[PDB]
Order: sequence, then structure tokens, then C-alpha cells
Amino acid sequence: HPWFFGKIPRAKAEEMLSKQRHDGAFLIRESESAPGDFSLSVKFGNDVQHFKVLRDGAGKYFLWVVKFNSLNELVDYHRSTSVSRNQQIFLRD
Ligand SMILES: NC(=O)C[C@H]1NC(=O)C2(CCCCC2)NC(=O)[C@H](CC(=O)O)[C@@H](c2ccc(C(C(=O)O)C(=O)O)cc2)/C=C/C[C@@H](Cc2cccc3ccccc23)CNC1=O
Ligand SMILES: NC(=O)C[C@H]1NC(=O)C2(CCCCC2)NC(=O)[C@H](CC(=O)O)[C@@H](c2ccc(C(C(=O)O)C(=O)O)cc2)/C=C/C[C@@H](Cc2cccc3ccccc23)CNC1=O
Repeated sequence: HPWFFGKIPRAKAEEMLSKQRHDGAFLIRESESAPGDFSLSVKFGNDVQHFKVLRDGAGKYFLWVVKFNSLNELVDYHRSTSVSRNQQIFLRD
């Protein structure tokens, strides 16, 4: 879509997002090294972060595997992330 900028090099992607107002300004581009792969470049305060768009064996896309080592970690995550897939819900007594 409109966030998609195809073969824009990494450098010029950072050049571009660097001249943008707010944090979280982004685009997706083809990976510099990996044929058929995508990179997400995101303006965040003073730098540009680059993420590799991961794929699994079924061909789905993700940035990271969301799993936790404890119940505590799971609870702290979902105090700012919704527990529900279709409703916004957080946290408690
Ligand atoms: N989605 C993610 O990128 C979560 C990851 N990254 C991080 O935590 C980050 C998050 C932003 C703040 C800095 C640290 N980033 C990084 O580690 C890196 C850091 C970087 O910017 O060099 C990130 C990255 C590497 C290279 C590119 C590059 C390309 O595709 O050739 C490009 O510009 O097109 C883009 C991004 C990816 C590493 C891959 C990852 C290892 C890896 C996984 C799967 C496939 C390959 C394939 C080839 C090499 C490495 C990997 C580790 N990094 C992470 O998993
Ligand atoms: N982009 C979205 O937000 C859409 C969905 N995803 C979610 O709600 C999510 C992600 C956002 C945060 C809440 C959990 N994910 C999921 O629901 C899930 C599953 C879940 O329990 O978290 C998502 C999913 C299933 C399977 C894999 C698996 C594989 O594909 O073989 C793998 O590991 O790669 C991965 C993911 C199921 C989708 C079916 C969906 C039901 C469905 C819709 C349309 C067509 C079909 C067709 C067949 C079965 C189900 C559906 C429900 N999930 C969503 O609709």
C-alpha cells in the first residue's frame, strides 16, 4: 500500500524518515540483502529502526513471536495491549 516504497535503499529510507515529524513514521521496503523479503524502517525520536519482516513455515508475517516466560510477564504485557481480538480490554483488582 501507500507505506510501501519498494526498492528505496536503506540509506535513503533513513534520509526520508529522518525528515519527518512524529515517532512511528514508517515505511516497508524490500530487504537489502534478502530476495523476496521485506524491511520495516521506523522513525523513532533520533534514529530509524529497521525490522526484518519475519515469515514462518505457513507463510505468515510477523515481527516477533509474542510468548512469555511467566504469568507476570503475560499480565504486564496485556496492561497496555488488549487481551481481546475484537474489543479493547486491559486490567485490575
Ligand atoms: N523483526 C526483527 O527484526 C526483530 C529483530 N531485531 C531487533 O531487535 C532490531 C530492532 C530495531 C532496533 C535494533 C534491533 N533490529 C535488528 O537486529 C537488525 C539490525 C540492523 O538494522 O542491522 C535488523 C535488520 C537487519 C538488516 C536489515 C536489512 C536487510 O534485510 O538486509 C535491510 O535494511 O534491508 C534490516 C533489518 C534485523 C535483524 C534480524 C534478526 C535475526 C534473523 C531472523 C530471521 C531471518 C534472518 C535472516 C538473515 C539474517 C538475520 C535473520 C534478529 N533481529 C530481530 O529478530
Ligand atoms: N488480522 C487480524 O487481526 C485477523 C485475526 N487474528 C487475530 O485476532 C490474532 C492476531 C492479532 C491478535 C489477536 C490474535 N491471530 C489469530 O487469530 C490466530 C490464532 C490465535 O489463536 O491466536 C490466527 C493464526 C492461526 C494460525 C497460525 C499458524 C498457521 O497459519 O498455520 C502459524 O503459526 O503460522 C497463525 C495465526 C488465526 C486466524 C483466523 C481468523 C478467523 C478467520 C477469518 C477469515 C478466514 C478464516 C478462514 C479459516 C479459518 C479462520 C478464518 C481469526 N483471527 C483473526 O481474524
